[PDB]
Order: sequence, then C-alpha cells, then structure tokens
Amino acid sequence: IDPVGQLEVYKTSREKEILVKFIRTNYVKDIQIEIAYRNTESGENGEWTTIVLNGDNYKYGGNYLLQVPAEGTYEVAITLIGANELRSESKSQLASTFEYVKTSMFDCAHSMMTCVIKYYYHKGPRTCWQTYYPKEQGYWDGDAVVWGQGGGLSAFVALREASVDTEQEEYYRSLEDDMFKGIQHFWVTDHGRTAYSVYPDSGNDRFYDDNVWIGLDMAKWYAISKDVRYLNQAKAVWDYLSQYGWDNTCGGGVHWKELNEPSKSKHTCSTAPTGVLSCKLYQLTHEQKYLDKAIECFNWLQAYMQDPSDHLYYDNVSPDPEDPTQPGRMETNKYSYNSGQPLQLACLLYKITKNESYLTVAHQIAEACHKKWFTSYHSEVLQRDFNILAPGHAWFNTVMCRGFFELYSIDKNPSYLEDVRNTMLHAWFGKAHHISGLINDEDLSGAVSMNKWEILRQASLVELYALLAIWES
Repeated sequence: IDPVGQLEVYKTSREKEILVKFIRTNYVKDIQIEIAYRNTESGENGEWTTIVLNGDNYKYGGNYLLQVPAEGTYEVAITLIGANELRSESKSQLASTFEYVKTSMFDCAHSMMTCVIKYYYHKGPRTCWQTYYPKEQGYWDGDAVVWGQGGGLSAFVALREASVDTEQEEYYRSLEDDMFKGIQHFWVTDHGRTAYSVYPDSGNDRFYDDNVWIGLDMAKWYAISKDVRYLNQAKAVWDYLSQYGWDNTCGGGVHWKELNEPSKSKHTCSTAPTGVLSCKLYQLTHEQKYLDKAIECFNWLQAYMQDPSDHLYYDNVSPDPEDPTQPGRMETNKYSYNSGQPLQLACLLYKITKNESYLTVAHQIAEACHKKWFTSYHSEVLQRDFNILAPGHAWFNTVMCRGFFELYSIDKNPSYLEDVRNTMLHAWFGKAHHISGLINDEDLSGAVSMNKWEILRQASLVELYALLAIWES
C-alpha cells in the first residue's frame, strides 16, 4: 500500500484546531485514510486519537480539520489502509494550536494599540490623538479635545506599564517624550490658572473632570518611570481641583465647567476620580492633605450622590437656589464610570485606612455595577457563557472597570474580572473586531456594525486590554 504523497498540518484562526492537508501520490480505489494525532507531551509511547475516512471521498487527498482537546503541540500521522487492513507507511508532521482563554491580553493591547497609533496618532502638527478614524478635519487639525486626548493617554500609560519586562518595553518608553509633549499642549494658562483646557490654547472651555483624568494617568505614569514631571502634573491637577474645583456648595463635591461660562453643579465624574487621584497621591507621597481630600470626596458622594435603593451613583446635583450649601436639583442618570470610580475610591480608602466600612461599601457597589452594566451572554466564537459588558460607552465602562481591578487587589476574587476578560476575549475573536483592527465599541458582542470610531472609545479598549494584562501579570 502506497502512503500519502504529502502531509502538511497547520494552525488555524480557531482555537484547538489543526488543519490537515494531504496529497495522495495516486488515487487507489477502496483505500481508507487514517488520521491520527497525539499531544507531543506524551512522548513516543503516547496513545493516539484516530479517525478513519473513506478514501473515495478524498480521491487525490484533501483536507480535514482536527478539533483537539487543548492548546499544545500535536503530532499528526496519516496512514493509508488497504484490504485485509494492510497499512502503508505512516507520515507525521507537528503543529501547534492555542486556546482562546490562554490569549495574552498584553498581545491584544499591543496589537490594537499599533492600529490606534497608525490611525489616530500624530496626524497634524502635534504628537496628539485625532478624534476620528477615518480622518476628519474640524478644529485643531482634527485633534481630539482633551477628554479624548486623555483617553489616548490612559491607553498609552497602561501599555507603558503593561509592557515593562516585555519585548515592547523599549518601544513604549520611546514614545514617552512625544506623548508627554502632546498632552502638554493642552496645559493652558488662562485667567491666572494653568490647567488642561479642552483645546490647546487660551480662550477655550475648561472642565474639572477633563483635568482629573489626566492627573490620574500622570500619577500612574509617575509610578512606572519615577520621572517627577508626571508627578508634578498629577500634583498640579490636584491643586487645581482643590483650590478651584471644590467648595461646600451642595455640601461639597467638585465642580464641572470652569471656563468659559462656569457651571454651579457638583458632579460624580469630577468628585469620585478626584478622590481616587487623592488616594494615589497619598500613596506616592504620604502627605496627609491628599488623604483628607479623598475622605471628603468619599463622604460627600455617600451623603449626596449614592442612591440607597441600588448603591449606584447619580450624575450631578445643583445647588438649592435659596441656600446653595444645600443640594437642589438632581440629575439621576446612572453611568457606569460614576459608580466604578466610587468603587475604586472605596477600595483605595480601605487599603489606606483598613476601615472595613470602606470594603463593605466597595462590595455593595461592585455587585450593583455588575448587575447593571453586565448581562448574561453566550459567545458562539468562544463557545462559553459569561456576563458581557452591555452595549454602552466603552470609556465609561473601562473607567468603571478600574474599580473592579482595585477590588480584586483586596479580596482576590476574580469573578467580576473574568466577565471583563471574557468580554474582551469575545471582542477580540468575535464580530466586534473590525477588519481595520479597530473594535466596534458600541456593543462588544459584535451585534453593531460601525464605520467610524473615536479615540476616546478605541483608546478605552486598548486600556482595558492592558489593564487585564497587568492583572494577569
């Protein structure tokens, strides 16, 4: 019995799969095709898993997809079998395959960031991020407002951290000076105050929350590199939030719009991350003023902004007109990041103070966030069920997830983060992963086609892959 003329085996795009391609030297009638495999870990005495095919359905050879039990390298042997079970010589080849669940989150973060940089980074005169891909014009050569720049910065800083001790450490380090120079174009002196304006010139609007996001990532960046220019930006942002953002109208809390026409409302989205930033600066410096502010932020959020019925946080409160120290009209809409930042804050305060009441609060918020913003899902590509991040603002959701990473740091319970990780695995291998290399961020299940993507949302997803990588590490 003549053997197969050729055998080649290949990894495919799907997990736990080996594509077997074979050529029959000549077609012989009534020949059976035995395809056998074994994981090479068992050695030469390892048992084979075998299937026998009718050669009349593979007259000149063909291909067959082997579904194997796990990631690994496999020996695949083809033997042709004639009458009286007379076996030809066997031919063998090795191939390796993978499991989706063993995907490197870092490799996802880096591969997506390569796309995000390619499509958004340094397209005009500044080493800054474009708002949109595909290219659009508008103000400032299409560069994003500082909120969007900050989303890009969060992604960059998370990758700078996640790439430490990897092949990409040098590359992300390489980018630091231009990343810093780019965001600093938005560090604007206007009306005797220097802070991050929406666009890189005086005369623009300026928001306290825009600033806190940058401050947070400057604090994170400082912890990686120990370059005090990052610490000084985090400190300067905190000083601005403290001196100008905070007052005791509505009982406390941080303002929203500083310029050009100031707001009077107090917002979770500037107060909660101000508390987080205060925690981070306390951990870096041990200076009590930071911890005092963190506690003030938390206490105000608990007293005024948390709905006792579901543990989730309202948007913003405006002052009572007749006594602005008292709360007035409440905007009750609940956004993910406005409960995930209080979660992160509660977790940091627990770690700093060891007061168990902060952890009790944290667990309540985490459960409420998981109930509200995740939903039971079956991933066809992953062949697995989990609670996917429901359709929504990807940057809000990544900012929320920061609180879940913070909570894991305390209790080491991976349940919530496994849902986050499976969401991102599904976003990587499922239909949300667009052929451009961007992700259809409106709905990570893949149900929503997109043809235009913005940096704040794309960068959010790079960030989340990188946060998952840091968590894995």
